Amino acid sequence: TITPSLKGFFIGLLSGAVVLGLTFAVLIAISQIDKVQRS
Amino acid sequence: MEVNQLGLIATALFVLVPSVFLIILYVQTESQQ
Amino acid sequence: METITYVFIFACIIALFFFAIFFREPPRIT
Amino acid sequence: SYPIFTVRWVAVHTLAVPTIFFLGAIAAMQFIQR
Amino acid sequence: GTFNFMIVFQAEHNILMHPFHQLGVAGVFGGALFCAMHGSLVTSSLIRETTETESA
Amino acid sequence: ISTMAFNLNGFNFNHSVIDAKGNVINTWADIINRANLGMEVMHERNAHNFPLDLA
Amino acid sequence: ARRTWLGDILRPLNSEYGKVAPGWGTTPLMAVFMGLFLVFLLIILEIYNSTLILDGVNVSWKA
Amino acid sequence: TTGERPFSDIITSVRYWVIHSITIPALFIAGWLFVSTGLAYDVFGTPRPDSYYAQEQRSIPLVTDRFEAKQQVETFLEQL
Amino acid sequence: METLKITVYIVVTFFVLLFVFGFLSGDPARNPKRK
Amino acid sequence: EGGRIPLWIVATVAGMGVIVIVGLFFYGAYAGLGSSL
Amino acid sequence: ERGWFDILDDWLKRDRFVFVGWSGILLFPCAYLALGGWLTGTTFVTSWYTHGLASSYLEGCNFLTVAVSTPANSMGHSLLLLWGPEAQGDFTRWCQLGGLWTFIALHGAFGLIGFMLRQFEIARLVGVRPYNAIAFSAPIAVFVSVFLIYPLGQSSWFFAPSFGVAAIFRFLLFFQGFHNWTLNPFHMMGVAGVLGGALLCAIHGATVENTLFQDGEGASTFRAFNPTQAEETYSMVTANRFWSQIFGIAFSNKRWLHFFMLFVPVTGLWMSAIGVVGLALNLRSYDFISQEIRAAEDPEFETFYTKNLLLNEGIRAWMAPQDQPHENFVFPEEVLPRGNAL
Amino acid sequence: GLPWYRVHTVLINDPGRLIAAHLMHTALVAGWAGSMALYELATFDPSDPVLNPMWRQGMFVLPFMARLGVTGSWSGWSITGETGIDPGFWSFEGVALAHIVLSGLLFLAACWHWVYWDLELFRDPRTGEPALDLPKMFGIHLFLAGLLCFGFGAFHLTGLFGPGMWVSDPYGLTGSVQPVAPEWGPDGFNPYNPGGVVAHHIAAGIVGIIAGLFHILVRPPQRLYKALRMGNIETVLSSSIAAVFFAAFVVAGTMWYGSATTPIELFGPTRYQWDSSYFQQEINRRVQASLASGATLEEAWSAIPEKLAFYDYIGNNPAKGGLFRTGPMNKGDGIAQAWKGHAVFRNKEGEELFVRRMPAFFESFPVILTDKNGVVKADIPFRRAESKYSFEQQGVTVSFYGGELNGQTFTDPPTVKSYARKAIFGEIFEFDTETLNSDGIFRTSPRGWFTFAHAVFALLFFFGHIWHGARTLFRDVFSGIDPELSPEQVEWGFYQKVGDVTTRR
Amino acid sequence: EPNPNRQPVELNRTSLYLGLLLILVLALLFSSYFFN
Amino acid sequence: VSGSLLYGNNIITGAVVPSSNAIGLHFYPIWEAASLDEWLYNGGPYQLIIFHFLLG
Ligand code: CLA
Ligand code: CLA
Ligand code: CLA
Ligand code: CLA
Ligand SMILES: C=Cc1c(C)c2cc3nc(c4c5[nH]c(cc6nc(cc1[nH]2)C(C)=C6CC)c(C)c5C(=O)[C@@H]4C(=O)OC)[C@@H](CCC(=O)OC/C=C(\C)CCC[C@H](C)CCC[C@H](C)CCCC(C)C)[C@@H]3C
Ligand SMILES: CCCCCCCCCCCCCCCC(=O)OC[C@H](COP(=O)(O)OC[C@@H](O)CO)OC(=O)CCCCCCCCCCCCCCC
Ligand SMILES: CC1=C(/C=C/C(C)=C/C=C/C(C)=C/C=C/C=C(C)/C=C/C=C(C)/C=C/C2=C(C)CCCC2(C)C)C(C)(C)CCC1
Ligand SMILES: CC1=C(/C=C/C(C)=C/C=C/C(C)=C/C=C/C=C(C)/C=C/C=C(C)/C=C/C2=C(C)CCCC2(C)C)C(C)(C)CCC1
Ligand SMILES: CCCCCCCCCCCCO[C@@H]1O[C@H](CO)[C@@H](O[C@H]2O[C@H](CO)[C@@H](O)[C@H](O)[C@H]2O)[C@H](O)[C@H]1O
Ligand code: OEX
Ligand SMILES: [Cl-]
Ligand SMILES: [Mg+2]
Repeated sequence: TITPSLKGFFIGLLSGAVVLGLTFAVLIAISQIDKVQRS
Repeated sequence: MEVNQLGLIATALFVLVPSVFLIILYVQTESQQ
Repeated sequence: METITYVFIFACIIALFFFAIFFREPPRIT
Repeated sequence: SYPIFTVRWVAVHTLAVPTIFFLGAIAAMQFIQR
Repeated sequence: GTFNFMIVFQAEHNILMHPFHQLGVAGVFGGALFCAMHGSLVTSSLIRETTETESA
Repeated sequence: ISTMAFNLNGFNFNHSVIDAKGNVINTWADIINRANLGMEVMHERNAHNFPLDLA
Repeated sequence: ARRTWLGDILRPLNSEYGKVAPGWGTTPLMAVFMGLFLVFLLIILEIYNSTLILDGVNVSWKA
Repeated sequence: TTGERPFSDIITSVRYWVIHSITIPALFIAGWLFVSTGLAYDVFGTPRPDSYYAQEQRSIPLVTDRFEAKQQVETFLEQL
Repeated sequence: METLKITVYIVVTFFVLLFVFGFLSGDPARNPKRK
Repeated sequence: EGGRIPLWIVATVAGMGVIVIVGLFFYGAYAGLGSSL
Repeated sequence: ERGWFDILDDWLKRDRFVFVGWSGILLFPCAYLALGGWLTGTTFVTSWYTHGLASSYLEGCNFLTVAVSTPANSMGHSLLLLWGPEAQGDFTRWCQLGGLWTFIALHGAFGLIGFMLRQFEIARLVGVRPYNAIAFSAPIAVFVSVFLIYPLGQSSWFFAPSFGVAAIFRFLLFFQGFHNWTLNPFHMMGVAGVLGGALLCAIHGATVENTLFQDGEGASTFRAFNPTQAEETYSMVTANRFWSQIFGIAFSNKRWLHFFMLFVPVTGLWMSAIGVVGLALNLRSYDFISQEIRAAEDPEFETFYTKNLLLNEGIRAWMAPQDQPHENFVFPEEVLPRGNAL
Repeated sequence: GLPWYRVHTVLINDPGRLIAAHLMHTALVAGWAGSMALYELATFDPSDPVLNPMWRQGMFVLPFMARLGVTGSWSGWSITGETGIDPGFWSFEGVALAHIVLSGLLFLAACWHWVYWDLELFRDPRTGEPALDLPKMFGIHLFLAGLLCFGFGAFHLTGLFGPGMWVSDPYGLTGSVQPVAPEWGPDGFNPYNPGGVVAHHIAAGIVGIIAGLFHILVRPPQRLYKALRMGNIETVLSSSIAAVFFAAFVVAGTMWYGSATTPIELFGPTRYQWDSSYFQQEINRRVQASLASGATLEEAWSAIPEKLAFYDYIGNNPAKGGLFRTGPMNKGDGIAQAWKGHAVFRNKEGEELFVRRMPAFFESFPVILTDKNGVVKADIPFRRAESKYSFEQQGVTVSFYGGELNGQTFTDPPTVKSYARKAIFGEIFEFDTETLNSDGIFRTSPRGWFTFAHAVFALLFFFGHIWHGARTLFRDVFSGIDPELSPEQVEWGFYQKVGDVTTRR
Repeated sequence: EPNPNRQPVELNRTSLYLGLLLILVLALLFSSYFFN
Repeated sequence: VSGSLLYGNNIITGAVVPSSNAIGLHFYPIWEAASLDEWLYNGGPYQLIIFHFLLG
């Protein structure tokens, strides 16, 4: 079965993936839009 | 005072082993050209 | 034995002070 | 042409904003009586 | 004896809760910290003047 | 050390926090106090005859 | 340098010093195994810690 | 320098003070009300001066059970 | 004890007089620049 | 924009702010909760 | 077209007021949460349910007495995650159970990792040797030995230091009474490294300031230095003569000097961490057996060592009931150790 | 010349002499193991696994031999208390001799590799410079490690071709080496389940075989090669040190908390078992079941094994020791001879009273006796003038059930007080304090010493990791920074991206 | 013969004095614990 | 209180012990004592040491 703590484990795991996924999506986006000039 | 019987040998080797190591290295540095 | 040992180490340190001061490697400006 | 949104601006506000809120909360606490 | 003096002093004066002792701790913890910081920063930036088989 | 020599001492927040009835609510300052008490009552264990250690 | 029977036999195993696959090669796949290993370590930690408690898994000398 | 506007330019400008003479007081007052309305107590579960003890107990509501500590607190709170 | 006392009083007086007279002997002038 | 509000005034006013709020906290050490009374 | 990784690298490593870097992704959130968790707990959160103490400005504590306190002993070494089996997602209960303790300790640990990665990252970009990162291993060894290893050896997180000024003082005095930590030679080496470091800091700053070359007309001498100048701003030769004549020895090599300044306080902190690993296990320098044998057989034999043990015995008996509330100690007045009168 | 702290750097470019130094180190470590086992065998008393087991006697390597199936001596005894056993070659003594012989062969091999250092095998065929292909070496070694790991799990631990491993009941009373089957369900990840250890080695072994083949056949990406400096042997030192500190921490933790690989009959009980009164609870269970089925108190206490009672004693708790209190636990409290029996205290009214036990934190502890509801009823006062609860005032007595003192009752207040002082430590034993000139002061067990040394070494290996990592990544500036380092690269304003000259303003 | 990886080793006078001071001082510190 | 090595101390426990509380702040040079034996009993060495040290 899925104990309440295994369900909690999945929730922590999803939450962490979201925080990381969002952090990297945003920084990637910002980096694409806001580029360094090599002139 | 009922001290530990190995305290003397332990202290003596603790001083002598590294000290002699350093002395060896120092003297052979002085004897270089 | 213990007292002799503690005094012996101390005496060695005082001797080391004398050599480190008066038989130092002289600072050389050149 | 000085920008306003910068990493520095964000850094300043992540600290300054809560700080002022907290200072107001702690000012209030000085009037609490048992 | 020094530890004895320290423990009695805490009993009789609450030295840990005295701001001047607290300044003292900031002084020695901070002196140690800046000691390591300065040593490390100057050491970080030594000009290359020696080969790999010699002390810098 | 030179001003505690004349017994101006560290902060004393012993029993500073009190509830609505007047029960004492301990803080970490009260726990320091308990430790200090242990040092106090034990030090120089045959030297005090009267109840306050005034020096 | 000295040749030997066993050195001649092993020679090919110490012959590709410096050899690399182009660019990022298998990096992404390595990342997936790293991610999986991280989750594995988190699981076995959380079990020992009693933060993740599983049916039939009694973390005690009594199992 | 690194391209951001100097702080000294910013905080001596009228625009900065027009914005911040609103945002600074507003945040202060909001923090004040967080305490004055009693909401701080309930978000964080901090006892009010009248809720450390029931009227006749002198026993602290110490948590003693890892996995139903949540319920022990619940029960300690119902018993005030 | 009375002899120990006198001896130490004389010793101390001697070094103190060296210190006082020594510092009175043109001390500002004993530096490497302006004198 | 600019340098309209001189830095010395900003400094003096903000410094006085800090003194007032810290002074208030010292007041509270002697009244209400934490006062020992 | 360059790759996304390289584009992100550019942006992470832009020269800005606050450098970010790849290290910034770990550092900033963990540091901000550790610091914000401490400010939140000390301002608003109690320790009534874990310790039976008030611990926040809200309850009436001051800056000296506030803390984020450790969890109750019955929590053991639970990670105490918000979504874990103790709090089960309830923020309010989590706070009451000491969840902010583990929150601050674990985010603080990851943040220290991120800070030292920052030290390596910046050193590499600017082109310097990473000695500052290496020196920072000392603060790490201290944080890890004291906040993590020590409680992991003990019954629970309860006996870790709580994050507060008075709480830490309590941690000092506990260590004296229970562990006799002043007697421990790994602590003693720590003290020598910290006081020796502070000595070096003071003596080196003072020496340079008092052997400066006159490089300006100002009576205030700070202006007479330019960062890009090639020449030493103070006289090593004169400093060396001074100390040789005053103290008997002196530095003559400036590289050795500055290395030694790293070595002394870093080595001292590392020694202190090793002692606390021992204390995790109650593996103390508590006693000298020979002293105890003599003192037990000879009731006229007294030393400062035997005196301090009487103090420790007082600390343990008088503090334990309130400091260890899970033990339910009741020590009748008649059993308490006391000297005469007091 | 080289400073003292860099002498071994002469090996960085000399694979053959590196191998020789490695062989010398291996010979030393294997010679230590042999020497250590022989010393232990020369001092170990095998006559009493119940009250004088290995972990009371300061034995450190003996438990490791036992854990994997070496339990007998050529002189006829086994660690479980058997007589007349034939262990074959692989007795404790055979294991020590094997390690000595190995040490010698490894020393000889070191000599050959030191003298014949300049083997063509260590030269890059293209440049004739010394060169090791570290990526492929990694795959070869990982493949080998996987094979051994798999075989250890599949053959040794299962008993299929090997002896198994030590296992016991939950109270550490009937431990023995047994074949153990792998656990393939989620309980395999329970540190206390031995079948997990078997499954670990089978599965992780197969994984190592696969990754090993991977690492033999697929070259590293240029990107990883450059970033981790895979041409620099010092990178391998750095990552290897990291792995080793990780592993040192894990073995410290499982030693301190207990697991299927740190059994109590080999390393002693844990501190947590005292904390949770683990043994006391089982003792009291067995006594109440005895009582419920008809037994007298004497009979019920007399049915408790001495071994179980001995675990319920603080002198076997590993958190009671001292850093300079050296030697076996027997040097402190003595060599345990026998259980005195279970002490029941009663006041004049005949109510049962319970001595408050010493927690591990306390070097000394007062004597306080409570009734079954925790109310104080008697104590040993410090100040006498206002004493209310003394043993004399409350008429305290002590009666013993089980053990040597079974059926006896003591009423003389000094005697009852002496037994109450022992009761703070749990169950009461008789000790021989003469044979070793025991001093009366508690020492830790091999569980505590192991744990200490591994936690310290793990922490110190963190510094090693940082140091060598730093040396790897900053090799170009090891002797100092570029003398003509551009002021623009370190000043602000000039480059848009820190440390990239192509981003100039 | 001739291994080209050989290097001379050194320890200057000052280093000798520093090392001897370290050793002696550690011994003076630790000896009390060894005698116990 | 025993302070010296020959009277049962080690380096960690040893000390030169402060002068007697019966003396208080009174000046107790060697020549105030009836004998060296008395001087030692009452902690005379502490005062000689600390006064010469602070001056030096
Ligand atoms: C770099 C940033 C960083 C780091 C290193 C951490 C680290 C930590 N946090 Mg913090 N946190 C952060 C940022 C960070 N946090 C931010 C920005 C917030 C605000 C949103 C928080 C808010 C927060 C809270 C409120 C809490 C923590 C807690 C924790 C701890 C446990 C985290 C955990 O178990 O995740 C597990 C998750 C991962 C390890 C992510 C793994 C992703 C892998 C690589 C891929 C797997 C994805 C998977 C396939 C998804 C599908 C699942 C499916 C089966 C359902 C740990 C100390 C807890 C703690 O401190 O308790 C005391 C806690 O209660 N964090
Ligand atoms: C002369 C007296 C003296 C001196 C110099 C020392 C010196 C020391 N003591 Mg000892 N101590 C003393 C007397 C003394 N002690 C006595 C009489 C006792 C009674 C027994 C103690 C009891 C004691 C204990 C119980 C402990 C010490 C420890 C230490 C070490 C602390 C190291 C450090 O800086 O930690 C400070 C903490 C760190 C370096 C961790 C990292 C911190 C990060 C970098 C901070 C980041 C902050 C961040 C930016 C946010 C700030 C926000 C702001 C709002 C606050 C050090 C060697 C500790 C030790 O041995 O550690 C292993 C320790 O646990 N001592
Ligand atoms: C991890 C290694 C380890 C562990 C856990 C043990 C554990 C044990 N051994 Mg073994 N042993 C070891 C390695 C180990 N041994 C080695 C390498 C040898 C060969 C020397 C031995 C030889 C040995 C003998 C001969 C005996 C044992 C015995 C024991 C038991 C008692 C231990 C004791 O009293 O320690 C005491 C520990 C200390 C006093 C702590 C030492 C701390 C040092 C001095 C710190 C030095 C600090 C340094 C100078 C500072 C540098 C500072 C600088 C950087 C500035 C115990 C089961 C005893 C016995 O019971 O066996 C049956 C016994 O007779 N062992
Ligand atoms: C596998 C582990 C390992 C290996 C193979 C190395 C190898 C090396 N180290 Mg690293 N190191 C490690 C772990 C390791 N280290 C750890 C754990 C630390 C922190 C303690 C360090 C800290 C370190 C520093 C700070 C330095 C090195 C340096 C070096 C190089 C020269 C060493 C030398 O000539 O010493 C010569 C040593 C001596 C002549 C005497 C040392 C005596 C020690 C101090 C006490 C007695 C040791 C005792 C026998 C140990 C028993 C083993 C123990 C594990 C139980 C060499 C490549 C040096 C380097 O980088 O040069 C460029 C250097 O400066 N190491
Ligand atoms: C109490 C003692 C003490 C403090 C407070 C401290 C603080 C600091 N040291 C730093 C650096 C250093 N310290 C060094 C050596 C030392 N540092 C020492 C002792 C200390 N050092 C000592 C004795 C040494 C000698 C070895 C070096 C060599 C450096 C640096 O290079 C670095 C620096 O730049 O200094 C100028 C800075 C690290 C910045 C950081 O990590 O931001 C990021 C913040 C993070 C990751 C959050 C940490 C969270 C902490 C771990 C837990 C929670 C803390 C709560 C918020 C507050 C609790 C407060 C109560 C306890 C009262 C910071 C100012
Ligand atoms: C008692 C202490 C004595 C200090 C000794 C003097 C030198 C050291 C100065 C101490 C600190 C004060 C600063 C100088 C004070 C000074 O000289 O003033 C000048 C300086 C810049 O002023 P300007 O008006 O010239 O602004 C120019 C720049 O902003 C770029 O255009 O002001 C600041 O730095 C503002 C500080 C707030 C910035 C906070 C932002 C949040 C940053 C978060 C930090 C994370 C970094 C760590 C990584 C985790
Ligand atoms: C925890 C948590 C979290 C977080 C939070 C945060 C992040 C917070 C922050 C917060 C903050 C961030 C706050 C702040 C505050 C501040 C303050 C309160 C300040 C005060 C100050 C003062 C008082 C000052 C004083 C002084 C000094 C210092 C010196 C000079 C002089 C004077 C005296 C002026 C989350 C949600 C994620 C999740 C869950 C949990
Ligand atoms: C040649 C040969 C042989 C023989 C061999 C032999 C006889 C060997 C032996 C070997 C051995 C017999 C070895 C030993 C080793 C040892 C060691 C290697 C040790 C070490 C130690 C250490 C390292 C220590 C440390 C310490 C201390 C001291 C204190 C405390 C802390 C510590 C732990 C750190 C034969 C016939 C087979 C044949 C072939 C040839
Ligand atoms: C240059 C200075 C060097 C100083 C060296 C001095 C050594 C020569 C003088 C020897 C005098 C010591 O004499 C000392 O006398 C008293 C008798 O009342 C003894 O009596 C003592 O015995 C034990 C010894 O462990 C002590 O712990 C105790 O406090 C004390 O009663 C000392 O054990 C003895 O050693
Ligand atoms: O002398 Mn040394 O210590 Ca100053 O208080 Mn009173 O006196 Mn005694 O008691 Mn507490
Ligand atoms: Cl005292
Ligand atoms: Mg108030």
